[PDB]
Amino acid sequence: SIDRYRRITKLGEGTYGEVYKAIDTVTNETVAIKRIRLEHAIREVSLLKELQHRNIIELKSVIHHNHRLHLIFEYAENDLKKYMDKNPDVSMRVIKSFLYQLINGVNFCHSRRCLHRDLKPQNLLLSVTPVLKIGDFGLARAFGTLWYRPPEILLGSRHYSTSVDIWSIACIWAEMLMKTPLFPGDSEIDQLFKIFEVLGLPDDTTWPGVTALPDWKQSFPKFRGKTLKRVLGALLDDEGLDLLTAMLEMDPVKRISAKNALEHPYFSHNDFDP
Repeated sequence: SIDRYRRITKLGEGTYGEVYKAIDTVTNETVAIKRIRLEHAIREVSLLKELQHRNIIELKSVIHHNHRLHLIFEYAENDLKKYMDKNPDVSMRVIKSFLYQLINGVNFCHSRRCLHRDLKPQNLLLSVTPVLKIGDFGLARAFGTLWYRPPEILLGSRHYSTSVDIWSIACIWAEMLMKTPLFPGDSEIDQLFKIFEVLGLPDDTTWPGVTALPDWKQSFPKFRGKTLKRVLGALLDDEGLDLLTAMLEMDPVKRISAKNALEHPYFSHNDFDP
C-alpha cells in the first residue's frame, strides 16, 4: 500500500532499521513506519496482526515492496523512558498502572504463544493516565542493554520461554521504582554478577540444570544475595515485593507467569488504572 502514507518523517534508527511517523490518509491518523533491514518472514510478521489488545502496539500492515519491508504500527508519541525522565514525581498509582498494563499486554501475547524477548522501557510506548502499549512483540524471533536480559540467556541457554519476558518486566518495574536500572551490567558476565549480587548465586537445587548451562562458571563468586528486600523493599509494599520476587526467580521454570502475576493479590486492591 505504502503510497497511502504521507508526511513520512524520519524519527531515527530503531532495532531493525529506520523508524518514521506518517499520516495514514485513509484514517487521517498518525502511524509509525518501521523499515526492517533484512538479509542472511512476511507470513510470520503478518501473524502479529492478530495481536490486538489495548496494551499492545497494533501491527496494522506489512508492506513488502521493491525488495524492502515496512511494518506499519499504531503510533504512540511517548515512551516509558521519556515519561520517567519528564516525571520524576510520578505517583505510585501510575507506576502500578503501568506495571499492570505491561503484564496484561504480555499475558495477552503469551496466551497467543508470542514472546517479546527484548522488553525494555524504550519499547513501552505511552498513548493519550497514559495507556501503556508494548511495541515490537514477535520481531526478535521473526527477524533474529543486557539490563533486562534474564540469567538463563546470559548463561547461554538458547531456549526462550515466556519467562524471559517476565524477568524483563520485573527489571522494568524495579527501574520505575528506583529510577535507575536494577541490574546495570556492562557485559554478559558483569550482568550476571549484578544479578547474583542481589539474588545469590544459583545452584542445582535453586535452579536445576543451571551448572550445565553453556556459560556457567564453576568459579563464579559465591554471592549470597543482598536480597530484593534490601535493594528496593523501601519502595514497595509487602505484596508488591512478593510479586517482584516471583518474577525474579532465576530459574525460568519457577518464574511467575504473566497470568498468575495479574492474579496476584497485589492487583486486587483497585488502587491502579487497568
